[PDB]
Amino acid sequence: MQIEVTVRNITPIFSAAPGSNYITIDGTINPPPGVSRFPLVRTRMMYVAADVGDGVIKSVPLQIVPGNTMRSLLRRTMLKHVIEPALVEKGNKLSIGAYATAYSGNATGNPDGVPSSFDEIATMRAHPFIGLFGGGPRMLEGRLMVDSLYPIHTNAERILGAGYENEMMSGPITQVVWARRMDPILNLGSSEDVEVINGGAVAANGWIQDLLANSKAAASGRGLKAFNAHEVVIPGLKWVWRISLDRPTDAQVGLVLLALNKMTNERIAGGHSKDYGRFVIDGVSLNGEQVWSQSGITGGEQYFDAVAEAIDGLSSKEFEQFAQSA
Amino acid sequence: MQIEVTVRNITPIFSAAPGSNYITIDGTINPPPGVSRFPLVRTRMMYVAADVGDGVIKSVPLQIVPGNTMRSLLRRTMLKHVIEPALVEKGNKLSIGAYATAYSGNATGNPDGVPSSFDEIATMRAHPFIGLFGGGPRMLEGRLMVDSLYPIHTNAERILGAGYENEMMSGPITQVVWARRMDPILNLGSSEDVEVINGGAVAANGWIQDLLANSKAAASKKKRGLKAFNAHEVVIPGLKWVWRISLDRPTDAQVGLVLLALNKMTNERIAGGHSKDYGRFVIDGVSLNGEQVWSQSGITGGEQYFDAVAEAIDGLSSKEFEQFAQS
Amino acid sequence: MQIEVTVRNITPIFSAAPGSNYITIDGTINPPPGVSRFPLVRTRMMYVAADVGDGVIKSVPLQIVPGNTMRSLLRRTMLKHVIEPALVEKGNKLSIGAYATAYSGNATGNPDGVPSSFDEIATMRAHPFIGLFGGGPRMLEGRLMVDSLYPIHTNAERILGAGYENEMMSGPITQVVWARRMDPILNLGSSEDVEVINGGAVAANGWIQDLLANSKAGLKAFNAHEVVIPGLKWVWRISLDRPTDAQVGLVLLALNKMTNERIAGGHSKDYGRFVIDGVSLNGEQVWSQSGITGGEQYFDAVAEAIDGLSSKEFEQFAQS
Amino acid sequence: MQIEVTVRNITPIFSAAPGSNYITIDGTINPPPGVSRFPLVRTRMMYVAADVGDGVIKSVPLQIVPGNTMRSLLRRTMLKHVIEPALVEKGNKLSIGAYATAYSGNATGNPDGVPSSFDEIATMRAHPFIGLFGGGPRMLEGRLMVDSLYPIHTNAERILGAGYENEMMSGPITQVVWARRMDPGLKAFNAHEVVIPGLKWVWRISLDRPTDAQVGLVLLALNKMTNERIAGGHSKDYGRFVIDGVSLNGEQVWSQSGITGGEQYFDAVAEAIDGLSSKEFEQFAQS
Amino acid sequence: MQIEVTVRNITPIFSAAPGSNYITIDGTINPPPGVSRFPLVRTRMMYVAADVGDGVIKSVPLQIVPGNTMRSLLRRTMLKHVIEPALVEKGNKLSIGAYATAYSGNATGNPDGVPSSFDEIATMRAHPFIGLFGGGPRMLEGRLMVDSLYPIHTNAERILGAGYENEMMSGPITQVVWAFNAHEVVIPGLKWVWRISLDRPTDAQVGLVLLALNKMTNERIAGGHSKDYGRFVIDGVSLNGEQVWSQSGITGGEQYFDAVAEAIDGLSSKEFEQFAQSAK
Amino acid sequence: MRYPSDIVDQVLKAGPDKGLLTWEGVDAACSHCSRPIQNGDLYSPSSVGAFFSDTRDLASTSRSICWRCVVLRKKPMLYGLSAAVVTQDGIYSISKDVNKAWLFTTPPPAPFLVVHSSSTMQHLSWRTPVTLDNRRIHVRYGPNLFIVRPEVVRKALSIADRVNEGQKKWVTPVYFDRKAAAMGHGLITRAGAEMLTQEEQEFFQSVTPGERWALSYLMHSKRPEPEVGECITEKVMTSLN
Amino acid sequence: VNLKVTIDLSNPMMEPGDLLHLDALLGALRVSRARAEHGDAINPRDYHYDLPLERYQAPSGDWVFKASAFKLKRQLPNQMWMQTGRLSIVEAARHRQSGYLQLRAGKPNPAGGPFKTSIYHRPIVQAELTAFCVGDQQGIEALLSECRQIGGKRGVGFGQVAGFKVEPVAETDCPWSWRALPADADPRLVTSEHARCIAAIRGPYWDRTLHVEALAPTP
RNA sequence: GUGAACGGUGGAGCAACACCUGAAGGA
Ligand SMILES: [Zn+2]
Repeated sequence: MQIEVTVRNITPIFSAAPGSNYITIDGTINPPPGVSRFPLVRTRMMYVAADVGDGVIKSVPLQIVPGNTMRSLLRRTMLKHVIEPALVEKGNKLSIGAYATAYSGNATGNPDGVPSSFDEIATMRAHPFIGLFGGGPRMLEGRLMVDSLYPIHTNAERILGAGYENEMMSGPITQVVWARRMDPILNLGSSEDVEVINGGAVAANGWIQDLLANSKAAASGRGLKAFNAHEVVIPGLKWVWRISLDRPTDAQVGLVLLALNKMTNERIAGGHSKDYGRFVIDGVSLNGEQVWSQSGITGGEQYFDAVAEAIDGLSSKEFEQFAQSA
Repeated sequence: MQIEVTVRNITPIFSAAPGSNYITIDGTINPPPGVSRFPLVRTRMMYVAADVGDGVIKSVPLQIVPGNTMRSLLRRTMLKHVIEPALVEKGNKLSIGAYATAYSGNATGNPDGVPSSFDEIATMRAHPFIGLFGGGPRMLEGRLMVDSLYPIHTNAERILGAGYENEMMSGPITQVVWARRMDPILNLGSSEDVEVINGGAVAANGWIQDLLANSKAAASKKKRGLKAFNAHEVVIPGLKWVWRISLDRPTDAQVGLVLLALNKMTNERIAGGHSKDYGRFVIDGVSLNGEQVWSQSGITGGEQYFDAVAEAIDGLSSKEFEQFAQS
Repeated sequence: MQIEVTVRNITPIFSAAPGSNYITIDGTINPPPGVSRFPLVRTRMMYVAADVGDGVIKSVPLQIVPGNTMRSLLRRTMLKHVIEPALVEKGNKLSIGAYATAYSGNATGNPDGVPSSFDEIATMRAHPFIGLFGGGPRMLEGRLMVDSLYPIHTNAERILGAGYENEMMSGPITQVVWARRMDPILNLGSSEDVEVINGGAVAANGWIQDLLANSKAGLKAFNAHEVVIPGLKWVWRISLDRPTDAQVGLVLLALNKMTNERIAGGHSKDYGRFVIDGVSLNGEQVWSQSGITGGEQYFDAVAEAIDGLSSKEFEQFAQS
Repeated sequence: MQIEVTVRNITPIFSAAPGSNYITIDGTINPPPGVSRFPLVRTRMMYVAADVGDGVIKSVPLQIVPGNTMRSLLRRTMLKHVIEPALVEKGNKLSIGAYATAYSGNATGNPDGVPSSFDEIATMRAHPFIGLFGGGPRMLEGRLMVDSLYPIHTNAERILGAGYENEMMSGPITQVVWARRMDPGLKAFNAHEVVIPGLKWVWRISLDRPTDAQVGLVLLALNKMTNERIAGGHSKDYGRFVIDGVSLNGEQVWSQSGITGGEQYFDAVAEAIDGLSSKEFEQFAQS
Repeated sequence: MQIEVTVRNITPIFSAAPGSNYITIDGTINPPPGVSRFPLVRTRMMYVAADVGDGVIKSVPLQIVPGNTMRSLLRRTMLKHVIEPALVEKGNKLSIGAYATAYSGNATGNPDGVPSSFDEIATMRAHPFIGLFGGGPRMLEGRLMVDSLYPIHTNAERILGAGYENEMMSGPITQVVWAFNAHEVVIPGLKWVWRISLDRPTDAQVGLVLLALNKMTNERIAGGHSKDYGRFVIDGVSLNGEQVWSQSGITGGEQYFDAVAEAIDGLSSKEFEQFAQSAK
Repeated sequence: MRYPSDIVDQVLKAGPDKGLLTWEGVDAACSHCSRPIQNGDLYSPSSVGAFFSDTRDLASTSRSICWRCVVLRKKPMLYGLSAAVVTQDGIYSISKDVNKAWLFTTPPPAPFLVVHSSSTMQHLSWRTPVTLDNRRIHVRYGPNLFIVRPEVVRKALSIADRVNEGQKKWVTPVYFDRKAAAMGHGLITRAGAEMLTQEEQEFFQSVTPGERWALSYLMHSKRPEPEVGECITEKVMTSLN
Repeated sequence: VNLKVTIDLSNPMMEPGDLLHLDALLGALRVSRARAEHGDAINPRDYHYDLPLERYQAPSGDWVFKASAFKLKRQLPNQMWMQTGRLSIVEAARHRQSGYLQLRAGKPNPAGGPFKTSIYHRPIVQAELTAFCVGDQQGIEALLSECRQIGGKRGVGFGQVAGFKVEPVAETDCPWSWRALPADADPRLVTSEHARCIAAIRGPYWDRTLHVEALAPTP
């Protein structure tokens, strides 16, 4: 089906990468041993083949959001706001296993050797929701494919050929930030502010003596006051996202359009406390033709009617029969 | 006949390799026992000979796509985009044995070997589709020859003799991608979140208690859970590959069929990892017997081949497949 | 639940960015070696994508106030101005560990990776204050999302949504300020002065001898710092996900007396002084010259909520 | 608690500014280098956003006296005429290190890393003199908040949000003055820029949870400080000023004789002075 | 300590100001058109905030004599009329460096960056003359503040309004003279006010100031001595707000006079040599 | 035994089944054993089940199975010959490691048949050639047909023992797989590279897969001494009949 | 002429489980060229013996070609290659629901059938190949120039040949007895490597109906 | 008539929760 959606972030994007790195105070990453270093957390990165210079082509690092995360976010968006309201409005409810299978795509993580029937497969792959995301026991395949989120950068020239020959950026994209998390007690110096503490001055002095005891022991668990850093992506960038479906039902593409139309007020990857991942959708293209406007989708009338009809007929027997094993 | 297709991938390529591999949290792979490790799945890699800068040969690994996968994908594209629409339009319906023979090339029709005659052998080898892939209970020889997908890399210098002095990749072309499976129940945070389960808080609390009991059982037995952490190796996206096809004394109809299959081949996915949209690619060039025929809108040229394939596709019937499967 | 706060500052704003920097007599910063080089500190800075040429977007600097700093400021204003009176007047006293978990996320250096039953999660999430800040031993999620403080500058056109095309300012919005420190003993200049301190003139001469010895083989100092000029507009964005009315009321209550506090950095010279100009709540301005007009439902809900507050939830939250 | 001191200058005022600039004999803004250039010492300047044109806000310059200078003047006057009499009549004898700690903040660099205890922190925060400024080897926080002295000018309207709607100067408030030390260094022709006299400036001071004794001592200090020079130029006798008005927590108290009110603060600081021991400063600055 | 002395001029006062200004046959000053331009020399000037328009504050010009020249005049008259005859009597010659140090502050152009001992500062700040005017190689700070000479004019009300509500003149106080080198001067018969301050002074220093003020009337203020500009007379000297002036001199504050008599009785040239010496 | 099916004629005792047919005209070969069916011989038309998938191993397309081939196809002894060696004196089991060591180090001096099963139940007996010399053994292991020379195995084992002399713990110079499916099959470990000359490496590289598969069973630390296999012919006879 | 042929191949090829004979490759090439010449409907066995090679004669018939089996020189260690086969359940499901596939069974039978999945592994080597033969040179060089691949699994693309060379060698340096020979072969040709086995000495070596007792060495 | 010829390693699953760089310096 090949829907292409271009978005823009208005807060920094952060997606932790497994491992450990250290940064010196001035800002070199992975300094040689013998110099002071602080723990660092780096954002997700992929290597993409690109032309450095004129003709010589090397692998260059790029900043992207994993497609697993984006697919899971799309699922939760389309499921929390549409399936749950239209489901609980009736007396229909799911089992615990049905809920787990609907959300995580599986119930317990154990496949079943016994296969399923052809009619069951053909019926489940035509469901508005189950057909989009396969899984569960006796794993099936859905007809939704989700790609990663690529910023429109010169390093990604070979990934995307035409349509973006301009408004392509270059240069550094990430920035490092720091945090301390100080100890409140050491900030306490006034008696009228310690009346809440049980014991007051005696308890405070006991804790301070505990701190000196800890410091004496360590030089021979961890201090509240520290200093750490992590790296994020600068705001204001333009990202492109591509989603594909093979031979889809009109209800399925309608549901995808609904999820896109209500994609707002969402956090992409992480940094929820610090408000990372806020974004604004500013472009949607359906098979090459723009179908987005400042008010909304304002298109896909046949898809919208089909998805409305499908959700009106939605029920909870299919989810229970799909999630159940043996 | 020699067809060379030069393509460029947009998304990482992932072809599962059958082996047991473990990786640590950091970059180092295959750690010695004594440190925390996680299972890993790597792409298909082949050791090849290298002669660069000197005369002594060195053994070097190279990531490739197996030719069997490419042949099967080409067969599936040819069937789905050409054979099935025409057979449905005519109204002809295939039997189970004919379907299995056409799609899998298996001999699971008449299990015993099928004796044939040179007249019928020649007729089926002249068929636009059956003669291309052969197979069946008769095990007819195939007129179509498919090579593996070779990236344009320095390690691949032995496979390609010349004409690629440029666009040669160097250094590693693979990277490890991680994935964790979470637990949707642990993310519940309010009664409105649990208003969809059979029972409210009690069932979720019982799920917690069962999970914690299993956790204690695991922590006692060694001294299931949804959450997990694994990694898998993929080929970096964006690079260029070359593919070689040949035919042994082919008719024009088969060549036109191959050309049409390529024209619809741009739609398909190279390899596994459908959910992550891996295997996506575009065609950058098609050379027919050393002549460039690929263009912006498709294959400009080869008119006799197109008329021959149109004449052939205007006359397919299922009875040929049936009589080929059953003899 | 979106809150947009438009503020103005009356004094220089100084947030100390980590890193060593050097300054000469002129405006060049981090000079080539050999020039008169003195230590410097600069304001916190973030890189943003901007249309400097209006045809090409690139990364340009902009001075901001970190989101974590203002999150801590909001939490401290909420706690020390509301929670403490409610606990003291009800006779409820709080332990040290729960106090630390209130002030800080945890009472210990290393968190414990053990889950909690769903009923506990729901109860602690329904809490008015603990709901907003999820810092605890089990790493509970919070209901509050806080953003960094942004000036209204053309560098951040792509960040601000719309309607700011008129009041947006340009040009550099930062300055360098110099300061020096001198030794009092060198400025005695009178006999009675030296005799007032112990030892007298001989003591002053001995201290000068010690200073000479130190110079041959120390309170004089000279250094600068970079601050943001006063009198410009700043914007703050806060959001809440599915909150109860009590939590919104508590946020508004903390905001109603927010103007009194000082933004972090430069306490001794009164730097963090600011005046709140407007408060928009989902697109409706609800700020008056003395406080919030409207939203009485949240006010009544939080007024009910503060009644019946107990410390039992804190000790049942922060234990192990 | 906002203390507002409205002052005026009898003599032109001038503050030394870091850096060196050159100037021609008459004006000549942006001249070619090497044309009658003479060294110039520039007064301290601070940028501020101003509504120069309708809908546009520009960073314009202005002339101020920095807050650190006035905080140091406060401390010096206060330690000169208040605590010193109590030290001389009672018979106290501060140490050299304690004296340096009292006058210029920290006694020495490289402070002791280890903290001491809450008890002595509380005592020093409750001290009339130590609490207001703090310092010491333990980086003790202060209670005072000093703002720089801002002239009442149309540019600073965005700083003077409320009040002072009149007597807002409009024209330039500075002037370049020439001086030659001829032979009666020696024989030097120089220039210097100085603020014109006879214009109103405002001083803002604040405190957090202040005790009555500390407020009373600060109020004694302003009266003692009326006879002092805010900026350098003792040879030129530059900075003579007269305190016009004092507003305490937004309400006016100043009169011709002096402050009119706060006798409770005055008597509280008076009894706080009694019983003052040199031991406080001795232990406070000891590590 | 806060001495305020009013003076009257009997001849025009001239204090040339650096710069370039033009006049056109006395008609106008600095015309936009370059027609009939002639060079003009202006007297020293001082902008002061004043009340004009009955409610608004503006900057207006005011003709003054700079405080640097007044401080130098005080130094020179005190050094010539008092210190010099007492020093030269009974021997006590000065070295050339000490002479230059006493007349112009430093003796050279480069000051040594070293500090000075506490005893030297204590003894120098107590000297009747060295303690008054500081300076020297190590840049000692004196305890004498000299303001500039202001006319008692309605423009200077925000500077000296409280003291003189009446007896304030108004209007221009400047006249342009052709002799073709044209310059502007302050008209004679005008009343000026001069403010001098000292911080923590001994009685000898105040006595020396009063002695210098007695003999100052025969000197000249700025001006061109060839054109006999700058003559003045002294009246109305007030010490700490109290009137201590008579037609025959001060006649008041006898303790200062006794102290200065004793101090200048025992002055010696050793202190001058010690102060002027540079320990580079 | 010229043809494999001869086993059921000689090693065990059986006769033609009841219900078979008679052949006339030009002779044809058994589609399994590839032995000609002459006039008057007992044969059955090919009627294998739908689970049959060894069409690639069929020797002829005559769709006729001789009675000996039919007896070979019987299920009851399919699991009785999962791992066996058949000689003129009967059948023996090679499932035990010591039996494999005996077969591959001191083989019997008579023509035999060596069958090893890689699954629970599959047809192996009728598609393995019968060996006539003891120097070149034919072994059928699943879909693989291996040729094993016992002298090469003995030489490799002697080299391994020689290189393992002087060490406190036994270490295998080369890694081999019993399943014979891993990518590390037939690859020399780092220790073997360090303590063997290049000639040893070339010799180890140039062995046919049968040698590697046979060595995988015995070229390990717990060295099994050769031991004669267990005679199980009577159990097979009583199970079939 | 007693000449020798050497072949180098760029692509790694399948490792043969039995001896690969030069005359077999030449016969395959001859059959291919006969098909190219006399049309497609041609009996393979009428032309495969027409080769430019001499024939040895055993005392009782059993003539074999002089060409010997190929010898391998390994350049890389052997590597296992895995392949598998299966039929897609989903596409069959869609076709059966649409009526394009006539099937009545409810689900695939676990005991076997068309939908069973299979997996197999085979060795792979990259080497230098050498052979000795007696016969004319020009025909041999033409036939070899016609060839493009060597080994098994040619449809997948294994064993692409890079080049070949044919050169005359001395009579004492052309051992062609390293081959499959009849049981009654002269003992002079038979060496210690030869062993008695059931194998094919001529024609299609994969036809089990023509296998006879003979003497052959292990590959 | 290369111990040839026939055979797709595939489906499913979020890396993240909580954290203030600041205390004191010019006539
Ligand atoms: Zn048979």
